[PDB]
Amino acid sequence: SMNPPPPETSNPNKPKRQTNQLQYLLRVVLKTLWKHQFAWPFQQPVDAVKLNLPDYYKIIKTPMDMGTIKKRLENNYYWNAQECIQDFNTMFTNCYIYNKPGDDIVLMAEALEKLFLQKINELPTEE
Ligand SMILES: CC(=O)Nc1c(F)cc(C(=O)N[C@H]2CC[C@H](O)CC2)cc1O[C@@H](C)c1ccccc1
Repeated sequence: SMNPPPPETSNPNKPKRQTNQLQYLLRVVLKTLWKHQFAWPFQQPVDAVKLNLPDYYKIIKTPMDMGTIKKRLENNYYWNAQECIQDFNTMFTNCYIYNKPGDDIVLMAEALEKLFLQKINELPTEE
């Protein structure tokens, strides 16, 4: 069994900025989800080897996780808030695509996604 390389968190070629919205996505959104009792399965890329999910990276071709998002935000990797919001939405969607309703991992994704939606609802206007 083999894991793919993780998503890119560094790329000098890539245009990037700090925006007040991306600052909010780190200080408020990432921080809120990261500290949650259900955060731990999402704090690093899915280890399909250790979890014995040999089909995971046959089904999930756009993997994403909060470990990757944390590194992208800390490295100021993003151009805009929408790129980062897409990463969160990819993470949740992947969980729902691979797993089935009522699975513990899905209940955990649903709890995190509720908070995500509550926080992004108050994403500030761009400065
Ligand atoms: C980020 C993510 O989603 N990870 C993750 C996953 F993709 C799949 C499974 C998993 O075992 N799915 C099975 C459900 C039942 C089906 O019949 C067969 C597949 C577990 C996962 O997380 C572990 C740490 C976990 C394990 C237990 C509780 C919470 C998290």
